Amino acid sequence: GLRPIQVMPVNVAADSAGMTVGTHKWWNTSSNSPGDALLAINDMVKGLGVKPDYFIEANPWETMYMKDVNSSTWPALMTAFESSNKAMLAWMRTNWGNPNLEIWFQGATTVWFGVAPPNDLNSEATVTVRDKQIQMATANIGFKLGSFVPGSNLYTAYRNVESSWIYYTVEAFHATAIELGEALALNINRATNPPDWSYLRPPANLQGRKLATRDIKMTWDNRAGITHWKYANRHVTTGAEISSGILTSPEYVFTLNDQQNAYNGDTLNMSFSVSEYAADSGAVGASSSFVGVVQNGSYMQTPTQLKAAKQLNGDIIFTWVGRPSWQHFWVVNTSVNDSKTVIFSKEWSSESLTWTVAEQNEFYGLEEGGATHVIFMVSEYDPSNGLVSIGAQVTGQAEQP
Amino acid sequence: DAEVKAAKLFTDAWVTQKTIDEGLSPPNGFTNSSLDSILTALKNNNALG
Amino acid sequence: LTTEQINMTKEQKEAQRAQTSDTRTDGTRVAGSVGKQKELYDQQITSYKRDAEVKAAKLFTDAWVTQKTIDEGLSPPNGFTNSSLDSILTALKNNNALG
Amino acid sequence: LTTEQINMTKEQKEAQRAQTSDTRTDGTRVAGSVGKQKELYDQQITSYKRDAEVKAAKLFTDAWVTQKTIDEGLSPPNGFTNSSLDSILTALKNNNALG
Repeated sequence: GLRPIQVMPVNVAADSAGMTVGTHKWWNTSSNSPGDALLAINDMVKGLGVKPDYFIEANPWETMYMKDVNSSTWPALMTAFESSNKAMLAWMRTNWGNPNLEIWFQGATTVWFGVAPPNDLNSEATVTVRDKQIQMATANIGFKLGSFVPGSNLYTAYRNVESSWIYYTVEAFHATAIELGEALALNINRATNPPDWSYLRPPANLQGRKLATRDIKMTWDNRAGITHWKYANRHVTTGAEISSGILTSPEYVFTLNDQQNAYNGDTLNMSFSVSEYAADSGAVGASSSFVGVVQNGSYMQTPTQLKAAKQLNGDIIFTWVGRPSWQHFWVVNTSVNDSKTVIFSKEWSSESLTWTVAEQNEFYGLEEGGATHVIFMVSEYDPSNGLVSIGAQVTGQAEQP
Repeated sequence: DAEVKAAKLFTDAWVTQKTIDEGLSPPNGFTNSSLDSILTALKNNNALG
Repeated sequence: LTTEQINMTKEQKEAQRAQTSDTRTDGTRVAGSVGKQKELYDQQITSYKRDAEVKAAKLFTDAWVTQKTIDEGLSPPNGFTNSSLDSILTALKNNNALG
Repeated sequence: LTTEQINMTKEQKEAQRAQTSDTRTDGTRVAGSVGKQKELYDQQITSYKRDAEVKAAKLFTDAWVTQKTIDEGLSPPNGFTNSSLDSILTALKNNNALG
């Protein structure tokens, strides 16, 4: 309700400054005192003539600093972040003359890289910072949560550069300012009701396995209360997005046909990202990205000379040649009426396997003669690690006796 | 159109084997059941039935 | 009417910008008729490259079939095995909505 | 309206600059419709050169198959061996998304 002239904002930002670490020091950790960056502006603040009323904090440089360092130092920085902010608030609570000076926090932001970019490691790092300022604004007096940048979990809200997306858009600041200004005037704190994507968390682990077939399957652990996930598969080198969607199961498969569309052949490298998706509201949380080389057992030897023979009685015997010193072969059997139903999948310790006609009639529901066409796959197996080498496939009919 | 003409070479190399090596088991994709799905689709696609 | 001609001039500028540039004035990628036309060229370019490979492979496979019919008993290449053809056959049914 | 015509004149200049030059006024490479058109010519030029080679090779391989059918027992060239054909067969499946 006040006049627009009666409100006067000022700029006190310092380039890449941090209360604990940064190019410009805002607070001193050796002894509790303002840093050189903060000491360079305290003179003009006192000479302004009006005591400060609201202090706005947007994004400490510690979030960018923790991107490179190991995760073991992350809890250490959080302790220093809390101590410095509490000490800084008490210093200017009395020096600047405002007995009810308040600090308002703005939600932390992540970093992207490229066109249709996957979220960088800052997504896993800013969450700790994000899950740090919330309790400072709801379990403590003196610190408040101002607002969040709209579309923070979305890459489009930043869009400031073609690669290494860091800064925001022109409309992002205006969108943030109107929400931030409303909280200041109405004294409403955002820490009471964090947004939906705040509760969503990135998956703990993300890795890919190449099966006996040249396809690659992505695996990540499930979370209680989560039923959907959103994935994003992109080109390894050019970075162009390949496929994306919503997954109701915490697994994804990269078939051979898709690989032969993006490239001229199947590849071992992969750049994959996935995040938990809330189907009730459509909110998207932090995304975990996996790049490099998928898990594989290419150091092993593939089986060779796969032949299938049907005997006079009716049973089918499968034979192959391989490495006797590594006599461990995982065998997968598939039906012919549908090419996806598994007959059996077991570890084998011989170069030959017999499929008795008794169970052939059992699986297909037949009464006599067994199966004539059988889908068979054998691959050298490693009991120590569980890795599966590229196996040789013999499919369908067996040779007549 | 590029895929079908490419597949011509592979199936050509098989039919020449069948006529000279009679007794070779045809692939499961050429079985009686497999062709039925294609035949039913063609009648439905072209409003033949 | 002068105000209306402002919008037409801006739109005709985008049509000119469609050439020599893949992004509009605001920065978004062109996706209209010109954008669809470019995609057709990309498919045609790949088609021409793919068409040269298949006809080149005709000579090599021709030299093999003539050997098989006169030198019966020669072992066919693993690429012509029963299992190898199954992947191609399954793809064709799925690609052409046959199944 | 005069201000709007400034942008159109600049954009039409780029279309003119697309000819006789591969870079715009600012120096970036042209990538629009004209840029895509040039790439199609490059593929076609290679296609014409490649098409002349394959038909020329037809005569040489024709003179060999006629020898094999009448002089059975002649050893086929190493380029027609079982191992040599496998690389071609694997490429065709990967190029056409058959596998």
